[PDB]
Amino acid sequence: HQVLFQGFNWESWKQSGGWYNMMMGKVDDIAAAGVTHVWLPPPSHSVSNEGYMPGRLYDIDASKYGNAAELKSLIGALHGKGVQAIADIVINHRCADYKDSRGIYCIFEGGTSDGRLDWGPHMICRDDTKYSDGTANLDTGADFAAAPDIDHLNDRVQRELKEWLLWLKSDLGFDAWRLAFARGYSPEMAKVYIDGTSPSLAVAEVWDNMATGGDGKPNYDQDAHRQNLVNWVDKVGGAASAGMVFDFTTKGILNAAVEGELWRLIDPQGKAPGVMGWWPAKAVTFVDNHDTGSTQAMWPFPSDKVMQGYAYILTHPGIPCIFYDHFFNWGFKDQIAALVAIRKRNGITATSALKILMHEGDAYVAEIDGKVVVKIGSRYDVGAVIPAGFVTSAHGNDYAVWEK
Ligand SMILES: OC[C@H]1O[C@H](O[C@H]2[C@H](O)[C@@H](O)[C@@H](O[C@H]3[C@H](O)[C@@H](O)[C@H](O[C@H]4[C@H](O)[C@@H](O)[C@@H](O[C@H]5[C@H](O)[C@@H](O)[C@@H](O[C@H]6[C@H](O)[C@@H](O)[C@@H](O[C@H]7[C@H](O)[C@@H](O)[C@H](O)O[C@@H]7CO)O[C@@H]6CO)O[C@@H]5CO)O[C@@H]4CO)O[C@@H]3CO)O[C@@H]2CO)[C@H](O)[C@@H](O)[C@@H]1O
Ligand SMILES: OC[C@H]1O[C@H](O[C@H]2[C@H](O)[C@@H](O)[C@@H](O[C@H]3[C@H](O)[C@@H](O)[C@@H](O[C@H]4[C@H](O)[C@@H](O)[C@H](O[C@H]5[C@H](O)[C@@H](O)[C@H](O)O[C@@H]5CO)O[C@@H]4CO)O[C@@H]3CO)O[C@@H]2CO)[C@H](O)[C@@H](O)[C@@H]1O
Ligand SMILES: OC[C@H]1O[C@H](O[C@H]2[C@H](O)[C@@H](O)[C@@H](O[C@H]3[C@H](O)[C@@H](O)[C@@H](O[C@H]4[C@H](O)[C@@H](O)[C@H](O[C@H]5[C@H](O)[C@@H](O)[C@H](O)O[C@@H]5CO)O[C@@H]4CO)O[C@@H]3CO)O[C@@H]2CO)[C@H](O)[C@@H](O)[C@@H]1O
Ligand SMILES: [Ca+2]
Ligand SMILES: [Ca+2]
Ligand SMILES: [Ca+2]
Repeated sequence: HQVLFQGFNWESWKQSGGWYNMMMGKVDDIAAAGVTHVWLPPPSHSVSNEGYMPGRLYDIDASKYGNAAELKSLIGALHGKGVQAIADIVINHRCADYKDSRGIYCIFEGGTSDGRLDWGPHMICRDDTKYSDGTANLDTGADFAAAPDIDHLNDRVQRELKEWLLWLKSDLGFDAWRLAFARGYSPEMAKVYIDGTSPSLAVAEVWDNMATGGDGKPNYDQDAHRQNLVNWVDKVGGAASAGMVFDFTTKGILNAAVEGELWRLIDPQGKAPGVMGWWPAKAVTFVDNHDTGSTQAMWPFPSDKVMQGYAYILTHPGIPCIFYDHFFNWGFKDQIAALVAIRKRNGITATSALKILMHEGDAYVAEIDGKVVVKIGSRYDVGAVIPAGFVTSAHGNDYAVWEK
């Protein structure tokens, strides 16, 4: 059994009294709903309030979300209910606290009294010219324009970041990683950090553009998009690695699918069209996150159909990740918990077998492990396609589930 939960949104840092402190009162509800792993925000000092512009990596006390003691308490509480904690790891780039003689911010401070992570421009990818001194290796991946990109090919950088990661586990209690902007460095480099730290899982955020047609809708065939994600997993070690990826292919397709185009939910081979259909054990599915939804709203799930998104990911193969707001602020808490219970009691996992029964514009009906049937769509009657022996168990707006 495995269900992730994003425990923060874009506005979390503003929480009165601290976000971690507030989360202490949500631990029990989250654990009772069947969640096994909670993804927490970048924990270090950051030039930006949300944490995505890390500076002094060891300075947990300077975070806007809360300090080391508060974080350690929240992780301790989570563990007490058998729930793991995933840390958001932002290592593609990093901000330097001080300026050098050139007047450029490229002299770093790790947050401790000794020299750990107290880097200089020699650790900045030489091709990031706005900040480098031209002496480092070239960037192994994409560049982040708003800050110095780190040279992961540097021996000292690799050694110190691994040491830092191991510390997040031993000192704070973290169990796994969420690799932020993973396309910023090569999978070969991600492999160094993953294999060197033994996380329970390392879910990478590889967000690439989804090919569309003349009408602006994503093309039905998204094989190139999911191939890019599967290629990343193969390069980090495949089945022998703790690495996996967020299923953005399923996210982009489902966004379009629920608008009366449910025929998009099956490929020509009869499989799910996202990463879920090719390598389910390595696919972390989701309806929205702090970027796509929340207050950034870069690619929001159709608001009136959010529960169809959950009826889909919670009953299907792949590893589902519930978004904070949807669980607590949308009036869906009971419905979401009911779906997770169905997944759990029926022994459904990331590798459960999927057999799609109907995939028409206004009706998608599928059977999982021969134990659960799920339907989403505006068409009311799908009675004729429900196998003998099944009876409704959970239902709501344009969705229903049957069990044997
Ligand atoms: O006074 C307050 C302040 O004081 C002190 O801060 C000082 C710093 O310590 C010094 O280093 C120095 O700061 C410099 C920085 O080192 C340097 O990096 C900075 O860069 C600018 C940048 O040029 C600007 O463009 C801007 O950044 C924007 C950016 O352009 C936007 O695109 C955006 O980026 C956001 C995304 O919008 C958002 O989606 C999110 O993306 C993440 C996703 O959410 C996640 O899922 C995914 O995995 O990863 C992506 C990221 O890869 O987050 C992005 C980043 O936040 O917003 C940013 C703004 O946040 O501003 C940058 C900083 O200003 O230039 C300065 C030069 O001055 O000086 C500082 C002041 O003297 C103190 O240390 C600090 O704690 C305190 O807060
Ligand atoms: O079934 C026994 C099988 O065992 C071994 O295979 C395992 C493999 O070692 C392990 O890595 C893992 O395989 C991954 C694979 O590495 C990864 O690339 C992906 O595979 C995707 C392809 O990426 C995707 O392109 C593919 O679509 C192909 C289609 O398969 C082809 O027939 C056609 O020509 O092209 C299309 C694309 O246009 O779909 C694949 C998924 O089915 O994910 C798999 C895991 O799902 O796991 C393997 C199975 O355990 C041996 O290596 C193999 O020889 C044995 O047959
Ligand atoms: O098992 C025998 C049973 O069969 C028939 O009922 C079943 C039905 O045929 C089958 O398709 C399935 O129905 C699902 C439905 O597909 C699913 O979307 C959801 O339905 C929601 C609606 O989305 C929502 O709009 C709805 O509000 C309706 C309200 O239900 C109507 O009474 C009213 O007229 O209109 C409003 C607004 O349009 O509420 C539904 C409930 O969540 O869930 C249903 C299941 O409840 O399952 C049916 C039951 O197995 C026969 O009709 C029935 O008599 C037999 O007992
Ligand atoms: Ca130092
Ligand atoms: Ca950069
Ligand atoms: Ca980079």
